[PDB]
Amino acid sequence: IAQARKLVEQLKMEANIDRIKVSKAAADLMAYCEAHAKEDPLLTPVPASENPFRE
Amino acid sequence: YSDGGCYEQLFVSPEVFVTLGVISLLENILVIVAIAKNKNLHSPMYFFICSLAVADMLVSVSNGSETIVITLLSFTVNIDNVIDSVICSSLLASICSLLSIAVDRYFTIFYALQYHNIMTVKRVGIIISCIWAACTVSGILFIIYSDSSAVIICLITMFFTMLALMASLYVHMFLMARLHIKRIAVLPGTQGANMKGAITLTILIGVFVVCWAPFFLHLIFYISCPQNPYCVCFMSHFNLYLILIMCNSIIDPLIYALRSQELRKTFKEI
Amino acid sequence: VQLVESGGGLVQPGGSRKLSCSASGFAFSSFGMHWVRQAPEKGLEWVAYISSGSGTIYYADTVKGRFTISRDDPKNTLFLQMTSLRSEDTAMYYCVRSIYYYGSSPFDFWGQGTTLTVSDIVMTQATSSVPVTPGESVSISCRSSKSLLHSNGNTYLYWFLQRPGQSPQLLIYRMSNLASGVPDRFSGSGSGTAFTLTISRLEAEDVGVYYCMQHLEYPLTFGAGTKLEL
Amino acid sequence: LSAEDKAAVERSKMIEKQLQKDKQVYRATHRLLLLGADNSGKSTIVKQMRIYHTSGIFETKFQVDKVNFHMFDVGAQRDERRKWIQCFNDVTAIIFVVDSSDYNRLQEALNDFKSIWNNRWLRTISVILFLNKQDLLAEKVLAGKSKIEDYFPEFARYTTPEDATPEPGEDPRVTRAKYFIRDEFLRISTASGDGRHYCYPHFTCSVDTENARRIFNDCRDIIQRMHLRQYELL
Amino acid sequence: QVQLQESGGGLVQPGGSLRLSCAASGFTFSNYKMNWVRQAPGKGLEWVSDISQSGASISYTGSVKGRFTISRDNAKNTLYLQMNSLKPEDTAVYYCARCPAPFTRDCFDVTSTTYAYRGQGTQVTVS
Amino acid sequence: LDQLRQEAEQLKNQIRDARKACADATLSQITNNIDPVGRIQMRTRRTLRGHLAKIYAMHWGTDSRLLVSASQDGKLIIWDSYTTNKVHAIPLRSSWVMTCAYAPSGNYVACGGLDNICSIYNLKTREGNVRVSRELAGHTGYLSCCRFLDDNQIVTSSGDTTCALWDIETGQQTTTFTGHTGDVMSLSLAPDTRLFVSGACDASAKLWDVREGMCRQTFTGHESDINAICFFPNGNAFATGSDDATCRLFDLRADQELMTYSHDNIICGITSVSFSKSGRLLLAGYDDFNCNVWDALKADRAGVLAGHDNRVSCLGVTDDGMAVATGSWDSFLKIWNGSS
Repeated sequence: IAQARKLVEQLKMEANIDRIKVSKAAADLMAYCEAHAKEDPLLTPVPASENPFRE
Repeated sequence: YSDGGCYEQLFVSPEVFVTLGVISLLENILVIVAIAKNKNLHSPMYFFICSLAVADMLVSVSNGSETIVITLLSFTVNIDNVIDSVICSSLLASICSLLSIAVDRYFTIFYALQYHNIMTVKRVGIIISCIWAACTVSGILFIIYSDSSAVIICLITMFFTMLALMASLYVHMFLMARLHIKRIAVLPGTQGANMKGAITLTILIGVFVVCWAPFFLHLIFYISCPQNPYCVCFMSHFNLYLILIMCNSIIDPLIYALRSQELRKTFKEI
Repeated sequence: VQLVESGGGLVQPGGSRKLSCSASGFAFSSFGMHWVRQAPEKGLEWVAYISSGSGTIYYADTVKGRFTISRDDPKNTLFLQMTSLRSEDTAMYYCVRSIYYYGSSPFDFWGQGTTLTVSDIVMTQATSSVPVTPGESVSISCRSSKSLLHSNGNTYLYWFLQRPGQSPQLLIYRMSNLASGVPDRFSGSGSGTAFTLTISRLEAEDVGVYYCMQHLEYPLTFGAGTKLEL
Repeated sequence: LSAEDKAAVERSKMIEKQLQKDKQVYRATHRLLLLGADNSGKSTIVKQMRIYHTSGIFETKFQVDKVNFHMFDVGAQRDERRKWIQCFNDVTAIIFVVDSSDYNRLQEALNDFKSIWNNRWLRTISVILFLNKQDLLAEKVLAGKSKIEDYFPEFARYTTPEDATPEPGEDPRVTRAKYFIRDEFLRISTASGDGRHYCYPHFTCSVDTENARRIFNDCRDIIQRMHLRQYELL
Repeated sequence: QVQLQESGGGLVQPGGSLRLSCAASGFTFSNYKMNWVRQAPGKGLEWVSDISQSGASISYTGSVKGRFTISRDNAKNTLYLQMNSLKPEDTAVYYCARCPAPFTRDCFDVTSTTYAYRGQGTQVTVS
Repeated sequence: LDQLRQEAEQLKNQIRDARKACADATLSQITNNIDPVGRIQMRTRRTLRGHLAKIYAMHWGTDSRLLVSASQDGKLIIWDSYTTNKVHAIPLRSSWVMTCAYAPSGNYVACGGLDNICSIYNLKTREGNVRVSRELAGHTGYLSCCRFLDDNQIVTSSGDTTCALWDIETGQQTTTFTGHTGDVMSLSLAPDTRLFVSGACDASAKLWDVREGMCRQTFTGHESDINAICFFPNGNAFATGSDDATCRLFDLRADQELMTYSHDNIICGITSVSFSKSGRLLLAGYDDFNCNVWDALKADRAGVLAGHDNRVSCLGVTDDGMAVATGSWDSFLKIWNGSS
């Protein structure tokens, strides 16, 4: 009985969240990836003169 | 065997000797690099396979070198004094490596729960080094003091004792395999394991017998019947007996090393 | 953490004697121990070294033949067997612990030292004496012969402090790092041959002599020391 | 290679030396997982094997003929099992205890055995059955009040296996009852596995004193079969 | 969201018959082994049936071997339990359970006290 | 009591309606014109050896050079990745360790497992050895993940359907999170260290607030148990791996799933998930003996790190973004990197 009440209250608190459209979400993720792509060694391999693991 | 023509088996073009030796060298180098390059396989059995590969490679090199030297032919007694020793020590090495693998397997089976306690790595190196050192000592001591007609009789007995021991150990493994299959088969809910064991024993023992029996026979006939014309023909195929000895080292990896799937995949990477 | 040295006193020239270094309060086996000696009125000087496991022993040139270093891990004691002593061996002998891994702090504890009386990179500290008043910042310079910057990024310079009557204490290891309990006032920097140690705000308990040590390659060589008189 | 880096390499060599020295103890130790229900009786097996020979795991040390054995009974864990049973891969053998007197939970025990047997990670791990509480099963079958046909209809058309070895002075009915359950477990044991692992059944009571030797023998058999299959003699 | 609605209960006389359907949404039905789970009042939680993801392998508890039948329709995402000759010991709350992982042959926690991939239950009672 | 079930169904319908309303366009459609990443390949620079048994957990340091590892032989090893040296070897009291953590400051490491204890080990001592510092002892199930916030606060996850936030100095729970219905398997702290997520064997994940103690949102897209979870570098998204052979990307403000990473040839479950530094790559370890490099925007497979002989169980990408390290059940630990 208490489980049902707790679940109802949790769902009520989960229904009052100010969502945003998926388009803005995808735009933000895309923007972050394209802004930080230049500093990602696995995406853009570094020269061997700078890599810690082969020198 | 062949006998028939009582002429020496000189119908042996060094081209085939070179081909067989190169094949053996390639196969044994390939198996040794596969073993040493796969850190997951450092158990005693693979170290003994290491020693067998080294010994077989040395046998192939020695035989090919001696045949090439005689074909090309101070500069004679200084070469057919080391090529007649790395052809005697390497035989000891191969035989003792085979027996070592057999005994290692027997200890893993019949003393299973104590094999983990007793010997893992250090004693493996101790035994391998002792066997190789003693076989090099035997090869040297079969140049100095050699040709004494008592050195050659202390080599046929070694071969026959080792053959008997290997066959005894492997049949004794097959018997407990049969016991375990008897226990397994009596279960309510129920190739062939018996057939598989028979094939494995047949391949191993028969390869160690067929590819070595003529040679040591020759060696025996030597101090056995140096006058019988039938024995003369048996002598006259020493060049076929050595091609058999080299046919050993081209199928030893197939029946000892290649049979393990963990090592088999390591060949694919290389 | 404690180290106690015993076995000093008078000895006739040419004799022999053994020094003992009793350790307690830390894992003795995981530490490699050193021996640094100081003449009656001179600077510090390296003597010997035994690594963890006793697998690596180095000696100074002056004592490479007549001194032997050895340790007994189960009883937590470090030994130095002295033979054929001369008049140049009179000094106070220190027992110094050191541990080496990525990010460790070698030469971090110094024993109290025992007194014995018998009846190569060059580091120079041109500032023999510097007068300084409390509250003012003072800089102490040290100079090297070979460049101490190894190819792995480290610089391998150590700064030590010796109060008027105590054993040396570590301040800075590898030219920029700070010791465990040393205040944040002490900071150091350098280029690879020239080095500087700066005190932000001098206090009363910061007088003594300062030493610069290299750990780039054996043997280890100190400086002459800079005295800060109040 | 600086001097401090050489010293670091030396410390790493010493650490590797200690690691190798611990590898000996690891490969000389056999790990066993003890599984059972609440009425199984695994506690009395532990008590038998320990005086002789909110924590979430209990370790039990025993030694038979100078061979070290480690056993692990799971404690303060929930009833869901599919996530922490993966930690017990590469153990020597799983020890499974069943109460053979309670017919109601026998099907639940069979389902648990099936799940252990058919799990992807426990496919190379043998199971040592301990059909516990045979005295209760005897007392219940001889004093017939509960029919086994009510829970397993196939008991009607069942016969005692030929290779049965009854204890001296034992009723045929209790022998049939005690072998029916073993047959049910072995049917699951043999239906799958491809020969990589087997089940070793044993009938045990609460007064037996020879269970550690049974586990020792079964682990020996497991290692022997493994090495035989490796060498292709089996 | 993985959910399982089990419907088709109700009163029935001894010797009567019922049918239980389990509408399943959210977990690509055809990949999972499915079970039926029973809970008699005052008792634990029992397993009564099992069907593979193709319909070939079918198992039963034994107390209901000849009377119950379990089928499957991968197109409509339903699991069926044809109860035929009920007896008073069969009264319980019947649960349509799913097996934890796809493509597997082991079903571990279908009878656990709090198992996520199980229905709320249908009440089947016999006079 | 049935009115409670009716209310729950009504709120669930409202939540689903809101999710449908906010889903104006799929992520894939927007990312249609983005330049696809090439075929990323990595060449196993260092292989780290010395563990006697399986490896479940690894954690990098904040300096991207030191590295902790947990094995079921009862050892934690601190590695120097640049040199393959072994800095420390810490033997554990219990051999069934399932997670490890390396504190942000470097002074502590954590471990835990079937023994429900989470143990903090002091690394920088005036005595030279590594000692056990605390032993957190209030979980009624196995401990599957632990991540530090500071040197005094740690966050743990347990098979008991609950997470916790301990106070190391006191040794007492400060907040218990009690919303899940299954075994919590993974745990990921947000970059800002005020929120975190967990997946708990109920095909759901939950965002918690550390200060308060309540479930902010709940994400229910998966089909089976969730095994790994990790934050996008932004802090507004996170990816989840599961036992139904799929990875999915959830964004917090959209409160949905955005993209599912799957292939018909994969019938094995993910065991570890980590992101790259720019968020363009999503690395996921599988039970089919090797890892996979996904493109977190195009949802196209872009690499395979096939180097292991057993199950891949752990996966970490350094803070520097320079290396990725993989541990597996073959008692090894490989450090991968690219080549120009």
